[PDB]
Amino acid sequence: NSVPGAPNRVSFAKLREPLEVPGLLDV
Amino acid sequence: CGLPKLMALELFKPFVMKRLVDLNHAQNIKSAKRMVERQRPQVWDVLEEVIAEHPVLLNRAPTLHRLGIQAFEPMLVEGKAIQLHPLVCEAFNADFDGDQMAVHLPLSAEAQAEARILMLSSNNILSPASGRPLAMPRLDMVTGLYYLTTEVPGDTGEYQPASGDHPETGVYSSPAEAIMAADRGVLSVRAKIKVRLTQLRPPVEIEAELFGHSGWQPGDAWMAETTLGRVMFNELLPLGYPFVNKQMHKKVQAAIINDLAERYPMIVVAQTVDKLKDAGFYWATRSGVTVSMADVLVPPRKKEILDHYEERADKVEKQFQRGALNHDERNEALVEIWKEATDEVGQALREHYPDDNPIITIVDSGATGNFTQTRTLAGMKGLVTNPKGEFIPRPVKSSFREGLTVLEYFINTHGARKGLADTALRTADSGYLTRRLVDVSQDVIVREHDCQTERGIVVELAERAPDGTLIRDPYIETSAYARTLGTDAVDEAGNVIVERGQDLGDPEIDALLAAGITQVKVRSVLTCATSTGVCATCYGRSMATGKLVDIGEAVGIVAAQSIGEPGTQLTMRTDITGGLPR
Amino acid sequence: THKRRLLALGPGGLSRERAGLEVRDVHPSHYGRMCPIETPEGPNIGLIGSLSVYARVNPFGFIETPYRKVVDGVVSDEIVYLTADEEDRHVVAQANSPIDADGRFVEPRVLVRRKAGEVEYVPSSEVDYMDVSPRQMVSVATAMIPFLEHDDANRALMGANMQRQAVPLVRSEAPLVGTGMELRAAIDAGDVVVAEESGVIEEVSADYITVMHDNGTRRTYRMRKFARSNHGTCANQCPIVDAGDRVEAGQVIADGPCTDDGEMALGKNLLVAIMPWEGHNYEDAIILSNRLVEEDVLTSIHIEEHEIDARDTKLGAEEITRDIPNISDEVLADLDERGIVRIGAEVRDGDILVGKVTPKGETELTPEERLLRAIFGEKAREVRDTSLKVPHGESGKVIGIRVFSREDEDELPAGVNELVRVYVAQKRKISDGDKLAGRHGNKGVIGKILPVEDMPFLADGTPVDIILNTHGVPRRMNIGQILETHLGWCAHSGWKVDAAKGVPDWAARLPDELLEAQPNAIVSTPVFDGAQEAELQGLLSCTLPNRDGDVLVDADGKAMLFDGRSGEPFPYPVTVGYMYIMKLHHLVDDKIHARSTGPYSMITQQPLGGKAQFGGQRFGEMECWAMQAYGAAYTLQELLTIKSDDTVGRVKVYEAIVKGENIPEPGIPESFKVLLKELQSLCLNVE
Amino acid sequence: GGYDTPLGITNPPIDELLDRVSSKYALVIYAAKRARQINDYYNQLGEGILEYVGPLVEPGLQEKPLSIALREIHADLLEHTEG
Amino acid sequence: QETTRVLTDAAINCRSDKLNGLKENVIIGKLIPAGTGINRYRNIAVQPTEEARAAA
Amino acid sequence: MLISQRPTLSEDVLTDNRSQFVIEPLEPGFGYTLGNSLRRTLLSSIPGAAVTSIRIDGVLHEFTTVPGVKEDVTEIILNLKSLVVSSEEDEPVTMYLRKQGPGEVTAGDIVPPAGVTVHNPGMHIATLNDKGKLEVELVVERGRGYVPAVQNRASGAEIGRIPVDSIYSPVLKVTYKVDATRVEQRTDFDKLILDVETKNSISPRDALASAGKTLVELFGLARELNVEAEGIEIGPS
Amino acid sequence: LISQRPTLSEDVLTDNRSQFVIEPLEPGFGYTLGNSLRRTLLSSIPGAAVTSIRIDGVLHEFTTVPGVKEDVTEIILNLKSLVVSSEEDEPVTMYLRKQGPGEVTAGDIVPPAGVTVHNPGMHIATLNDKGKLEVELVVERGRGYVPAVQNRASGAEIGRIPVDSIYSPVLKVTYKVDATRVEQRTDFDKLILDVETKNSISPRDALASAGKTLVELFGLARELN
Amino acid sequence: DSEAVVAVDAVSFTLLQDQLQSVLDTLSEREAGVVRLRFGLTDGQPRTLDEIGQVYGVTRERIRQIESKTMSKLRHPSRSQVLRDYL
Amino acid sequence: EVQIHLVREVQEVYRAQGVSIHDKHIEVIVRQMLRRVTIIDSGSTEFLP
Ligand SMILES: [Mg+2]
Ligand SMILES: [Zn+2]
Repeated sequence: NSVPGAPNRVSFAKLREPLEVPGLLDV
Repeated sequence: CGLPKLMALELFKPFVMKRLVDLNHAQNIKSAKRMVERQRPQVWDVLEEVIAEHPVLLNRAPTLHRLGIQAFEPMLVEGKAIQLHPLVCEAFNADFDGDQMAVHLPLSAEAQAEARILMLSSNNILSPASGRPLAMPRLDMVTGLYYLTTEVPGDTGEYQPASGDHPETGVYSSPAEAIMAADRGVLSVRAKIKVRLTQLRPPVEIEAELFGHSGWQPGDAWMAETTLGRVMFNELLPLGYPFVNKQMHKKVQAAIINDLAERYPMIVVAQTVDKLKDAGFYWATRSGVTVSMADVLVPPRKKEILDHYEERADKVEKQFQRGALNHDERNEALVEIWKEATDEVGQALREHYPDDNPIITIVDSGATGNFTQTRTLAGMKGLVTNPKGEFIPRPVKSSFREGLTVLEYFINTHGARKGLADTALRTADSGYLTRRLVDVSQDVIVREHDCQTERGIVVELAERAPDGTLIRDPYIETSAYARTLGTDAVDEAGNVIVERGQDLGDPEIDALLAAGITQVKVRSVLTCATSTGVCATCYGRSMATGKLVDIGEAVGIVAAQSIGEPGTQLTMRTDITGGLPR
Repeated sequence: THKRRLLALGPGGLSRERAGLEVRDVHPSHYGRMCPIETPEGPNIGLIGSLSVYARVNPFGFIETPYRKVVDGVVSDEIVYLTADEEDRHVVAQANSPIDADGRFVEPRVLVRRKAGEVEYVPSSEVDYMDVSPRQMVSVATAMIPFLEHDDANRALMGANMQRQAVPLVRSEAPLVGTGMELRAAIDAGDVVVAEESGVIEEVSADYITVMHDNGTRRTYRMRKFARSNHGTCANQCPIVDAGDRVEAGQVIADGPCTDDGEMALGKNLLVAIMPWEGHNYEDAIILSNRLVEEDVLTSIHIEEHEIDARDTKLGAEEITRDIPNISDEVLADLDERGIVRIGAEVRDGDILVGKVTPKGETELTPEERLLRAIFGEKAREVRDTSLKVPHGESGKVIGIRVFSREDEDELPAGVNELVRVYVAQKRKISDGDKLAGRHGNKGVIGKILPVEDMPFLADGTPVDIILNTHGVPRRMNIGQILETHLGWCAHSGWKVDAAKGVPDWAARLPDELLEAQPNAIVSTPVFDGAQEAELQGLLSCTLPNRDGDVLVDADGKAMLFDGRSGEPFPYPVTVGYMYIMKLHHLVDDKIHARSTGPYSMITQQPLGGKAQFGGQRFGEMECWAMQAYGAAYTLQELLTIKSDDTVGRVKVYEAIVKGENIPEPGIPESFKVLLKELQSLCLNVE
Repeated sequence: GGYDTPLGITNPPIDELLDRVSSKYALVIYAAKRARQINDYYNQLGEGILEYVGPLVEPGLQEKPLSIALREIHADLLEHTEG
Repeated sequence: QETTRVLTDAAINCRSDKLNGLKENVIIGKLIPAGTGINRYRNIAVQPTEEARAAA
Repeated sequence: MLISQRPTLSEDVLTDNRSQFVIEPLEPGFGYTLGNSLRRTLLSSIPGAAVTSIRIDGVLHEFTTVPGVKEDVTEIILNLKSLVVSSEEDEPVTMYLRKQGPGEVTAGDIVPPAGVTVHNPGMHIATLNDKGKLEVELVVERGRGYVPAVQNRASGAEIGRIPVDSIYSPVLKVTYKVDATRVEQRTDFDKLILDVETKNSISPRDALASAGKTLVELFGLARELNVEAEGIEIGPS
Repeated sequence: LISQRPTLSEDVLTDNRSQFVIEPLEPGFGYTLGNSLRRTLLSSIPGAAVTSIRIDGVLHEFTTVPGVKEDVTEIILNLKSLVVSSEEDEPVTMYLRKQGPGEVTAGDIVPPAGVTVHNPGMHIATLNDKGKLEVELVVERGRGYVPAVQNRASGAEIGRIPVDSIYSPVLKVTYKVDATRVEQRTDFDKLILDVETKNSISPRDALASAGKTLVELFGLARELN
Repeated sequence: DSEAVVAVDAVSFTLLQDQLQSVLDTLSEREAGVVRLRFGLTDGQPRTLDEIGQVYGVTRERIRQIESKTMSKLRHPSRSQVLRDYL
Repeated sequence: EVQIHLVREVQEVYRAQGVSIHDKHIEVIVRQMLRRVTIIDSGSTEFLP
């Protein structure tokens, strides 16, 4: 889930990526 | 052409101000301007009174060629978008993804007459370039007419000579009776039936066999084993036009409109093309053309082809790897291998698809696209170019319905961005070439009707064969057609076929190839003798009329626009330049 | 995506006039460090790019990229960021590779990326770096495209561009089928109020959420109600939490402009049909139902600002006041006692917003004007009205009026007394001409808003909402929209794959808790770990009936669409389904324009340009060549003399049109006299 | 005579017009000078009678003078000379 | 093209324009000498065939 | 609720059995709501009569030709199918035509019993040659719409019960379209351009009146549910 | 041949929706007949919706109300979902007042004589302690759809907010025919029409008004003579 | 360019001149002459009452009487209805 | 032979794209190319060689 108020959006993902998406305004 | 009223009220404001003063809706024109700028509801009726029979010039920027400005009689349409006829979209090269078209306005009597006579849309059907029609049906209505005129064997309520306990039960006494049997669920639209037409002109074969001497059709009757749909389609075409009894490919529709524009007056071509658009749309909805993922079928033997060409590839890879052939040789061998694989995959796909598949229907009718887009949809993407231009020897082996992988997408993006930036730069360069050509050839205007010269070039015009046959040259219609004969045409000390100064269209070329002489010395603007511009007999028939050119035409700008207009559609290559910089 | 954007043209960067086409091209050191899909589509292709999802910047300015190092077939979790040279040192494999969750690539011959960009099947030992994920090559705005791996790169480019041009509607429903990159991209965009510390909501409103932190302290998150954005759109923020809920550190607490329960939502989900309907959806045109207009499905709010100042002059100072010379009283009903209109007044085009007059001076009067003033007793009225009028084609309510005064001790520029801004807002419903687009570059204007009756309806009587075109799908090579449509119908009606005779074959690769799903459940196919067309095919066979025992959409994906217009059924079943489409920011009211007579330019006497002024369309050189190629000499003479520059001829044309006379003979244009004076000033005797 | 009935701006048919003149430019200046003469007649109608004559064919309810000019051409009612 | 270089050697040679091209008459606002601007068409007299004037 | 604009109706007589009807103006968009119903009521609802089975001697099983005559069997069939005859007898009456010697057969060579009346006696059907002889026993009945060929419910030994299609409808070809009259002030009002072509049994305006009668009875069905319900009133005329 | 005059029999399925089955028609007629009744039913049934509202604390449409959770345009979108049957063509005005904490339902509207709100279970808005909601609603008759009738053309004041209205008591209409089309040529459609209403009028009333409109229009084609 | 001609004020002023000339032609010869010479319609330089009486042979006071009478006459709505809308 | 060569040479490009331009649209340009002549002998009249 990784975000405490997320709507449950059931995913078709077959993989499992370890690195979560960074803080996109970090640049 | 449509017009938003909130824009036509601001175009025609002085005309509507004079008109609403004259109806005493306002005392002076100051109160008329107040009435317009507060849009009181008299002014819409006055604007409807004012607009009628007063054409407006429509331009889609950029104006690549002569048919980029066309005049239209406006009619008021609600909303805020310029409603545009669906047939002039090819002439403007306008799609509807947000294109904006400027609207100008003629004021003078001379300007309104020029927009009514010269620049009206119905008087501009053919190309200025090669005389093929630009008001020909296209993407949607072509599929409509193709579905409407195709013929399905084993359809519903066909004609079968079912002698034995009953007659054939496929004949129909009238197209009206066939229409009733089609509206009830008995006749399909495309079943082969034997109707009895009394109001259509037969083809030349049956007309000769039945009447020959006088085949006037409003009276008499005949029978015609066609579909219903070809009868319903031939009712659009005019009365003197013979029956067609074909399947309306886009080539056949172009040939029909070409002949019909060559023979019949311009108003008949405009009305018939309008009727063709309406029937084409109405039979494009009912055709059932949809795209589903079940309608995209990957070929079932794709794994066999890709496995065999993988086994073909790895031997080349092994011979390069342990050192038989070098890097350039193995890249050339792999390029050859995967080109063979791509052609094999596309061949398996084309034999696999049934002909009622909507994708192959859209492809094969001539509506849009070619077969390579289908081969990239299902089948194989093939080889992808590098940023340098060389082919990646991997290549993409996946079809878009099966969905690419990450690296295959990253390879494909090279060629896509390359081609897109090439399109941008090519559009700019074609603008430059068109401008420079127009600035050169602006002096050439037709000034004399005839220079009465005697020189002229010779055209090849269907060279011979080893069997002695006069095989037709492929590029006659761009070279020999619509040129006035500078000399005569006699054969074997016989009679003269075509005399000097004939327009040399289709039937004179037919007589020429029948009599069997190839080269004719035709007149040209290269050998014209008038100093201030070319003559008119040397220029020959202007393509955009069908008739001989006038004594005031500006043929230089027409020629330069026709050269530099399709430069946007010029691929670069597959050193010697072979694209637009050639 | 306007931040995190790479630009390539500036001071010391390459200008367009010196732009080489080699720099336009991507090449395989962009993988992970830039996005080959997303770039501007005009003449600035390839110059302006965008950062990837996982990219990072070194302290020297080089662009990192995270990779999982693999030690001898054991894919580790030491996620080592790598720059381009160090990526060229080693070899890099791909994340979509068979892994047993113990390292241990199942296939020995693995796809891999060499240094120069080569793709080889190296044996599975020399591989020393794996990708962190798929979709690492892609940007943020492209990662929100579903079924990306089925589109061509041109149409994915257009989808990624036109996903950045949606306007925020008034309802903003979350998409049915999406990717994973909506929630994270919204909570990182900053336009969602996020609860900093966990606690219980003390009080909601429309203006504030006062949270209560677990240790004593409270905190009020003030909203941002109806703010005007930089391009004139809505910026509402309604709260989504209730008066007694608990929030956690990082919970979405307030949906911003284009959000719904936190995740991104640029458009609405719409029932689509892919048949060519009666020529109105010809050449990318889209027809719509009237249900969108009636139910306010597509309705943006557009907030426009108007402002005028009051500065001093040599004749005194300008005066914002209710009294306007030579004006009536029905236009002075909107105004209050001291100028500006009241909040809430609906204005039209050409109405007074700020009554503001200037001292004019003393001019001599024409004798006709003098004797009319003598007749009607009116004085000279020495002040000249130049008030702020709301210009043409703009209307709607008045949200708020912010007035700044020199007397109120504000920071105005020098010599300006009263600065006053007026925010006019309207509710732009959908209309024909408005640009619409899905998420795959399948754009197009609205052809005709049909009434809801004569629109093709299913056997259920549900009318479809929009009708697309068939011929736009194959020859553009994006059947990503068709796969999204089929998956939209599946996620809309819901499914339950019957695992009673065991789990079926296609569902085995499919994860759990997706074999059954409730109707209108949102799903997410990510970009390259996608939906697998075989599994989608198996899904569409096994959806559940609507309300009765009625399966509208068969296994292929096509329903038996009745016709709304005539009424007979269409003789072939037609692909229908649910689709996500956005309202683009190229609406008609910003784009329409007309001018009969407006302003004129200064040096040369040409009409002006652009919708901000009146202006006329540029009748450029290519239009002139077309008019010459027709042979129309007279119309070209009109267009180049007595509609632009024959300065006596303009008022002669206006007078002759109004009086009903013939259009007079044109004269010499003014721009030619300007050229003549320039050549004379260059010491060239031009007689 | 198989052409359908024209409507609006395409009446009279331009191919029935173009048998009267040589080329379509002559047709344009023909119609334009007749329209200027007709509009002059409408402006010299209220004042005293002068040399400007027309319209010969019956005008419409509220017709443009250019349309009356073109219908007068189609009626074979004017003569002209070129330059 | 080369608006400087074309202009100066025209000014040296005192070369007189003749106003008979096509880009010239577009510039100076005269009618172009092509299509409906040549004197074969621009001097058309239109007279109503007095038998038709006998009808009115 | 009042209609706020009364729709009119005005014909346009092209020929004696072909008239173009317009109805204007209509509420958006009512032109398709009533025009398609009016087309189908024009076709499949007006009771007329036609031929259904033809008994012709000489032809027993060889359905190709008839001895002595010029035209074959199928031409006589598709000529006889286009034979307008009006009938009041609800049961299927039987008719005869007979001719000896060579010469053309008109439609007036038929002789009807009481009640049945042919509307085009001067219509050519066949041509007799070489002192040929014709004897076609017709079966004329009245029906509605357009039935297809009714299969042989009788025995095979009734060999001249070979069937034809029976175009019962007095109208023949009904086409129509809508328009967009005065979209500015009236906000897109529709104009319905009907175009009816009949055989010369009845007039097109009689066809339209009879179809209006059957349609208004068919909708008086739905009106007779809650007669005191607020509909839309046209008003006076 | 066959005359056997068609009939309209009723079949109530639920409260608001009911099936009307018509038989036996001519062949190839049932689709056209059901479509004509559907196109009339879905468009031209007169009803009533709230035309314009008036909230005291606001001056225009794009603001907030102090205390309530939603804002004024969300309350507009919620009130657009209402369903209310007026009886007289004059515009009556209902009222809605609510103070204190509690979600505002549609049942809290007090209607005057004639009108009646047909579902109390609509979430109009929701409130709290400092919230106070008072709003007038003008309910007017009409047919079809109207857009926002402007505040400029009407002579109303600043506080008046105009709403769109959808005067349409019908909700969802379809049909499915039973084409017999037997080989004995005793062929007939059997149209099963299906009306769903939005709990305002009964479907009997919906079909009766559709039949009244079509009988009124088709007699015009019966009155050329 | 605000200094340029508004190009509807020119035709408005010409129409105002025509309407004003019509309304002045409703008057008599002495009245229209006195009005035109009082406001300077003929030359742009409005001569005063003594010069007007000098060209009319009468007193300046008689001219003031005539000017008062004509300004009374012009203030009637019968002349004012087609001139009020020009401001 | 140059204009016969050059017309073939341009039309070799447009036929490769399958685009039809009629040759009289190209022959007008090549007519405008070959207008002038160089000067090798002034004779006695004003032409700088
Ligand atoms: Mg486009
Ligand atoms: Zn010549």
